[PDB]
Amino acid sequence: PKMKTHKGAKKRVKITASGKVVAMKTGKRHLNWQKSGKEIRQKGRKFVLAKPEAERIKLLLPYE
Amino acid sequence: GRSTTLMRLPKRGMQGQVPGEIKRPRYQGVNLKDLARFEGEVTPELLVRAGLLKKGYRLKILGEGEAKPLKVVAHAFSKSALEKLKAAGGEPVLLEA
Amino acid sequence: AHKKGLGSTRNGRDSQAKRLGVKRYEGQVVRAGNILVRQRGTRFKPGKNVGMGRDFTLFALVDGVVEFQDRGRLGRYVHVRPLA
Amino acid sequence: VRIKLLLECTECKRRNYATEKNKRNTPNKLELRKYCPWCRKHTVHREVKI
RNA sequence: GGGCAGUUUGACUGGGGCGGUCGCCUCCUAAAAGGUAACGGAGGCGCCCAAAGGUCCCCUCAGGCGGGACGGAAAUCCGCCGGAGAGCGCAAGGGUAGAAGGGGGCCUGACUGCGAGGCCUGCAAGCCGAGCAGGGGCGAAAGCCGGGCCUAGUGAACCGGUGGU
RNA sequence: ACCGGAGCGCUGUCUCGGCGAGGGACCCGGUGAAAUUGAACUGGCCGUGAAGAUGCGGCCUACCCGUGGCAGGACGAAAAGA
RNA sequence: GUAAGAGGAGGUAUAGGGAGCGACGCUUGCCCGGUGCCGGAAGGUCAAGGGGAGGGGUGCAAGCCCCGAACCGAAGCCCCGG
RNA sequence: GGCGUGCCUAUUGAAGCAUGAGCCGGCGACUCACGGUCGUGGGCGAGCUUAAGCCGUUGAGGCGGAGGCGUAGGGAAACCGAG
RNA sequence: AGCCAUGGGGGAAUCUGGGCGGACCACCGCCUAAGGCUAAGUACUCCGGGUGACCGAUAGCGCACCAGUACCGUGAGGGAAA
RNA sequence: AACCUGGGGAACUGAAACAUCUCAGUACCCAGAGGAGAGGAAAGAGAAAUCGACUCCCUGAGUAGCGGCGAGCGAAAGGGGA
Repeated sequence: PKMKTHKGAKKRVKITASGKVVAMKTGKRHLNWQKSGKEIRQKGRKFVLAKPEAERIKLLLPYE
Repeated sequence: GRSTTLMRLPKRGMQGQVPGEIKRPRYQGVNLKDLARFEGEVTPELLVRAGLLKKGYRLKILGEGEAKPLKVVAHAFSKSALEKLKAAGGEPVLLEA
Repeated sequence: AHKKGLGSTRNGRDSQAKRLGVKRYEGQVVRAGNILVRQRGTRFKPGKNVGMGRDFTLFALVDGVVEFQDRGRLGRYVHVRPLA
Repeated sequence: VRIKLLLECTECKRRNYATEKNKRNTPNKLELRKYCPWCRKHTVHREVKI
């Protein structure tokens, strides 16, 4: 009984007030040196969509 | 099989510890177009006894709408909220003083 | 059945081939920023209000119409008529 | 790649940064050349650490 | 420390072992866009450069023949014909002098804060760029500069080191 | 009483089999079961078709039920391939 | 066997445990590289422990707590030979 | 006499010489509890609803606002706020 | 990385002793350990009653009936049929 | 018959494999107490100068966190009743 609500799920991503799961761009922790500041600047945020629906099912109980 | 799209990375910041987390007072937002609809005065318990707050620690006045004269009992204040209480309205603060 | 020797290989390889060519042909409207040609060389040199970048790409500079061009002793060209 | 080594550049008067690369075989010692700081305006930047 | 215990001890594969192979770049198959398979046909990357980078003034190669101390088919220059067949870092293909090549001066935009609108696309990635603000480098300027002729030179996340607010 | 090769005697092991005896098998009275079983009104040939046919086509053959007997087949039963 | 103890043994190196081949006869060569194994009062390296230079944090401060250097630190592996 | 390759399962494909059933009879296989997400029949509706429990009833309901969802979101945070 | 309890060693104070509010300290609050007892509120269902949009002799306790009986098994145990 | 306190205590399985993690301090072994147990008079709580024995139901809350930060594991204070 009672859903478990995923910790990682909330821990890295957010669904904006629209049922739209939005958070993180991937790939910067080992990049660098030959990295143009262009992409470090574009390593700001991301958006995500589609399977993020299932990702909305993940968080459940608290939403967040 | 892959990183179950788990390859997205965390940036929830601070996000947990072990001495629990800090209780430190939070603010409930109030839009003063909900002001004009209500009448008399406003107070913390009054909103918790209403349907527009309940134990949200404290209360921050804010919002848009029509400014109408009366008094509130506020815990926090937006710059904008100070302005509709410049149309003809009063406000106290923090209490216990 | 006799399975003795059998001459192996060292050949089979290709490329995650990106899709390259004239992305936007003529008579087509662009809002600037729309690339009209993804090429490797300069099979299509810049036209009027069309720009080029690091990967030899004719893209849009305005809101108008792609117009094709050829100039034997200068090459082939792709432009964008204004539409004011 | 490593053994040819990679490095970051640092300002003067305390901090300001960027992300570049080096090379040893050419008689190169203190890698020093211009850039821009986060705060203020144009400065040198000296070779540093990892 | 096999005396004993829990486990591990890949995958594709003209049946399995064996060997080859496992990702990324270029050209064929590839059928006049896109794309495409097969243990199909031929080769490459796991680097490099502080100048090989940005700019402004400037030059033009390969080659062949004609003449010459060494030289010698080939170092060198003299002269004539020669439009890209040379160099274009390293495989391939496209591209290239109305320059990318080659010379010098100057410099460090191998910027920061962004970024419309696109290529590509199962996701996540990767790839294109004016423009706007800063504050600069070059040029009198006009102007280009957010690395490199272009496509290989690469590694989500979790872990933690690092200087710092 | 273990595994090769040889010789001597002996012999239905063989040429190559023939006969005889009993206990079964066969008929009569009493008792009377098993695995298997999709349903059966179940023939050859030559073709066919998931490549091996009573059943599908083509032709030919075949009066209806048994009993003793023979194992080619029904990819025969048994063993959810060692 | 966790122990107490049990066997070994009321045996005592001509004895008890283990390993290899296997009556008797003729004979058992050559290599210590790796490995196992016998040995060595030096040494390389390494644990807790010991010591406390230098220091951090904190408080008026006295003080309290934390980090750890020189050298001292075993078996083990390496090392020297058999 | 005109005509006609059982059933299921399992297939690229079955009448198959794949598969399971001798025959009949009975039994035998998509539940529930909680939390979700969506659509729906409803009550209220800027709000909406109570959990345990108190009282009652013998097949009788009521009381109980503790607590939940709703009103603002943005940022990792302090914190600001239709930004 | 505290608090709570404890296995080896080190090894104290009686209220300027003290344990604690999550390393650590200043401070500020809280609590009196290292002795022992205590109903109720909760739980269970062999059992006594009531009740059921519970079953109807392959169902329902395994058994309505002469069942922990026949029978099987060394024994533990399995376990009906009517 | 079940339920209860304590001293012992797994493995399949979950992680799509397996060690950490998991099932789980569940199954079982034992010991003991009873209509009950155990618990129980704060060297506690928590931040308000707010609390006031232990236990049960609801709540907070799948929240605070724990975690190959994976599978997943899952508190106390506070509020309502007993």
